[PDB]
Amino acid sequence: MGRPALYFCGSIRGGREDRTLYERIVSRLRRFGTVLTEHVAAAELGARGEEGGDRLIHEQDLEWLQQADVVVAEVTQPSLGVGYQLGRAVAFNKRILCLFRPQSGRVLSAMIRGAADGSRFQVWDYEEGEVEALLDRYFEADP
Amino acid sequence: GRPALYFCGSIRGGREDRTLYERIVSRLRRFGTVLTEHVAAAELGARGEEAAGGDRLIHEQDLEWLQQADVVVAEVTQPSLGVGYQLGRAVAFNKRILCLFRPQSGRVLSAMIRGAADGSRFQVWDYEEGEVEALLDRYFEAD
Ligand SMILES: O=c1[nH]c(=O)n([C@H]2C[C@H](O)[C@@H](COP(=O)(O)O)O2)cc1CO
Ligand SMILES: O=c1[nH]c(=O)n([C@H]2C[C@H](O)[C@@H](COP(=O)(O)O)O2)cc1CO
Repeated sequence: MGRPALYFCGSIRGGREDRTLYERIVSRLRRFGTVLTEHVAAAELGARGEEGGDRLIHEQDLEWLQQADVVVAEVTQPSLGVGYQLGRAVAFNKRILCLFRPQSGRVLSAMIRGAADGSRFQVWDYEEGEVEALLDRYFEADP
Repeated sequence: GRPALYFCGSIRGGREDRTLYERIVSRLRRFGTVLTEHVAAAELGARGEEAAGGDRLIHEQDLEWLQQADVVVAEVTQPSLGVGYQLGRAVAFNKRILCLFRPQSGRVLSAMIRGAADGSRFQVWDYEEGEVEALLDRYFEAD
């Protein structure tokens, strides 16, 4: 193995607008580790949980979060679950990268933007076309 | 002294439910001090144009209040990264937590919030707008 465990977060029931970007992010993360949460980018997944109970979703996810070496979150779409994941991840002292798209026209949550602290919690603005180059930079410097 | 109460509600995730946040915060004052009462301000927008100095100040002040809180109450109908983040940090602090969700919104509540419920220290209650005060009364007779 020897692969870093990568834990990806992205809105599901908060909205699936950014699913194609999640796919691109997951695809590139695979270059630098094993993505525990590839399901978040699945095209079939809907925003009404139509594809086990939520308790199982929560418990399995928290198990993966505690395995993770790095947490990567696309935080452009407001999502309770993505925020919740990042909260638990901070409490676990996980290394965290958050990716936000200003082109969305939104202003990113101050609880995420304001959580940026040192190298362990970073928040990067990006345009859709540079997502792979930014993930390379991030993981080439801090694998 | 008086219980310290920590209310969570979407700001930059959208202010659609602001009137309900005002009703929740107002009723919560019957049971203690609402540390995060600013979340209910009617004039508050979703773009952070009201505060200067950066989001780091908001994150740090909030976490200070969260650590002071005796009870956490979150209205989780509007998807919000910040509300989710607050609940994640609060779960890590093992805070007593009540979330209130409105199924009449047409949304399906995040599995990370719904699935975080253990029926005791983390409770998630469905409600309709008219009864929010009655439910807060029902929760704080015991809390
Ligand atoms: O079915 C699910 N499976 C799942 O793993 N999640 C996790 C992974 C995502 O990063 C995050 C999305 O939360 P939300 O659905 O509130 O937008 O929660 C969320 C859901 C539905 O909330
Ligand atoms: O200016 C702010 N002040 C503030 O206290 N918050 C906290 C309290 C709210 O319960 C929660 C709302 O998060 P959000 O803005 O991402 O929807 O975060 C959030 C913001 C803006 O994100």
